[PDB]
Amino acid sequence: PFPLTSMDKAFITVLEMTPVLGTEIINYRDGMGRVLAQDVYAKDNLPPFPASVKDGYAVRAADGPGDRFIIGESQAGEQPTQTVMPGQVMRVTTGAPIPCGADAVVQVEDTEELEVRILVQARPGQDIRPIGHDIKRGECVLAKGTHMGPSEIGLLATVGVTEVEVNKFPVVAVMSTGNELLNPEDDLLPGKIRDSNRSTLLATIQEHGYPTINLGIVGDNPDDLLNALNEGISRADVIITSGGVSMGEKDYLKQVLDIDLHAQIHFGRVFMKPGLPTTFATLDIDGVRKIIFALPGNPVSAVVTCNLFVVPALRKMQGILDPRPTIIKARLSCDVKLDPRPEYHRCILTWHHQEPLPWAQSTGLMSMRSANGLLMLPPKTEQYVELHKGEVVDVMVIGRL
Amino acid sequence: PFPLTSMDKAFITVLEMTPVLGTEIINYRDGMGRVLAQDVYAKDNLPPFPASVKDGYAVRAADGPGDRFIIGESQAGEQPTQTVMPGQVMRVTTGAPIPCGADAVVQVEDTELIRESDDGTEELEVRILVQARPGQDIRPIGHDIKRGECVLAKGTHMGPSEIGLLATVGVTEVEVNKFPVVAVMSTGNELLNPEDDLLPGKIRDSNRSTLLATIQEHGYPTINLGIVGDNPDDLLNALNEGISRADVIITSGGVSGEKDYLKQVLDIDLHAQIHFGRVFMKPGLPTTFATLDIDGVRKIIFALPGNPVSAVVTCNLFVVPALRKMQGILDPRPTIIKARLSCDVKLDPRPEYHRCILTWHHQEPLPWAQSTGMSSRLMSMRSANGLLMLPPKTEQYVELHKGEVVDVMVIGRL
Amino acid sequence: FNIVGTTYP
Amino acid sequence: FNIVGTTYPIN
Repeated sequence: PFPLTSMDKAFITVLEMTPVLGTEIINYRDGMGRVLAQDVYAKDNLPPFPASVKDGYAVRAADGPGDRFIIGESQAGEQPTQTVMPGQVMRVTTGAPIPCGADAVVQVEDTEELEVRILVQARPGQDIRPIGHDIKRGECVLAKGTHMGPSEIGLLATVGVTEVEVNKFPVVAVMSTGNELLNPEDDLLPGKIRDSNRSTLLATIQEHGYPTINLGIVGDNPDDLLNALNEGISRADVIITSGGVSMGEKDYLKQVLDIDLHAQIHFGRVFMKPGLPTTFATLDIDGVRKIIFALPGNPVSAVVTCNLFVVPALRKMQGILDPRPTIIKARLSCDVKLDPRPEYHRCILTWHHQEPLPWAQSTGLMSMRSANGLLMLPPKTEQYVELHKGEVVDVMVIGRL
Repeated sequence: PFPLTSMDKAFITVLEMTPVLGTEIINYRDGMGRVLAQDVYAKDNLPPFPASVKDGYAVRAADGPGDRFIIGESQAGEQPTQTVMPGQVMRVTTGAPIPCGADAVVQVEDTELIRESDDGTEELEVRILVQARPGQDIRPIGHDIKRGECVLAKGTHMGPSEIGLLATVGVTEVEVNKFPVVAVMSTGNELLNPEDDLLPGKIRDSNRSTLLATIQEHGYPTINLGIVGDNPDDLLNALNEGISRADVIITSGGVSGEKDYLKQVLDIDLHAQIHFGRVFMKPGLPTTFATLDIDGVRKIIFALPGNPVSAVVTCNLFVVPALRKMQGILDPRPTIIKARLSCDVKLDPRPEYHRCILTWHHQEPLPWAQSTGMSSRLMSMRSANGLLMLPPKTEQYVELHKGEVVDVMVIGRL
Repeated sequence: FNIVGTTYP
Repeated sequence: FNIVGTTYPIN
């Protein structure tokens, strides 16, 4: 039917064929996870005024250690009105401006109040942030392509840039196909099981913070597939389906993608385990490219494939420059024979006491802890028939460490 | 004023004094990140019926290899109505039940068609190469999940698979620990909102957005109390509002002689209890942690330093772990990983913490930790991944050199 | 970067 | 578990 594709090729194909979404203007407070489509320039210095590091006294460094008159305090929110003559100091708190005449700050611990003995040995500039110390006016504080987190949002806040142009987030629609599926809420009936993949996939893509659309269970037949796919297509950038048959002519999905939607199917089988029966297609509608994944019904396959193919694609749609996952070295916790197909196991990563590498414990097992990574086993070869506990292996990170 | 606390002690104190929140009933689809307050039992077998692994044919293993009649196909989502007698098979696909009479399944690829009707071209006959051991390529009833067994235990911190498991076993309502509601304010007469243009002696309030975003990253609900004036009246109002609306109240900034209106309001007006007010660390020495027991409920209060780097560092060292405990996680302590120092650095006498970026270079076992130092300046297309945990100065470690193995705390989903 | 599992010599 | 970071020599 469809040729077996190498795992290397399936993955490359998915990234090339996946488009980058366009951009839109958002409020900084919604920047979490967004990629900047612009440079961001600072329009003021930070600090705008010379600012004390310590709670203490602003002093002249020519006056060395000695007894000094305290002329006043520098208030936090205000421009200092007095000026510092030799033999004088002004009380300062952290982040307060330095008055004219002072070139250094001395802590309280190296010492209304009239007079202060100053123990000193202070060098000019000491414990002061000069104007533009942290941020210089007009300089690029964040560059195009930057993938923002809480600090980046803080930076936008700092420099006054409360509206910013970022790539869009993919809207992702998910359905389950199969005549054997009932909703989780239903009681079992003869020959039938509950639909688990829909919830697992929606939760997975939710973890990355993209908006989703639940199309529900869909019957395994041309009429019902074409309706859901069309609805998915008009409402979403990505349409994901789980389950459905692919023996002979009952592959109503691949049949509907090709005949009815005139989509283009880049691969329909991939030499991997689990998830051999995976399909990836694109459909060019009105110049926009929508992307379509048909993952296998097997629940382990669904979550594995979603992570190997879908998330990277969504990361690209979202404007990330390298949407490929982080692969880390880890030490194998349990012996295992190799399959001829490259295999992928949901595993838990633990960094044990003082040990440089984390241990990857395959689930294949009642951990209190959600699966942390995908153990990437290699394919069988004559020099690697099996792998033993302790051996260094590649683990792909799939959620919070 | 307040004694210098050891970083070890400040952290231990924060976890001990932090309460675990109570529980509530939620829909499975909202389980992401929630910890289960109950065991979950499976009320059906999975699969409920014997199920084929392969696309192929259900056969009798006594028949052995040979020519067989195809009586029909086993449909997905139906109970099979036919039964297999010697010299017979039924076509199967992967999801499908096994009919009575068959004890094994054979792949399409270990067979070869003999006859087809060609009156609609259904298959009539199959040559079955191969002999199959009984049980071969079948998931018997309860293979994956056995009826009545505990599928998820109390204390389990759920992710997408766990939600899928709840979906699988039909348990759509579940009791989980509550999420902490976290209120955030900034104090300072120098602060203006981000939206305002600068004025003499004033700067924009950055910590409020940074903290709210940080707590948001972990998925707890937050409450923005805004900028608050550095004085008893204005503090007592915001704290009270924070206290009535939230489990955690976080404040950034404010001064610490007698102008420490915050510590003064916590003690005198709210009769809170202040467990520490200074900690021997860098950044973030001026950090304060308190609890307040109101109507049996314990609220917790953090006063982090105004310095923007301190705020985010302290939030990650103290606040997040506390929030993780409130939400019911059994070990709320952060993941610390070994990494290799990318850039030379002198040590402070205080244990120091640097926002750093973690990179795993292809086929190198340890990741490299590249310190940002620093408010801007050091520009990476990539958000800070961890906290480089530098040790304190000693005579044998005045500085650290590129390549040395150091501890990095992971902060935020990569 | 490679998406197929690798052994460490 | 150590909240303050460490190093230790290997010579």
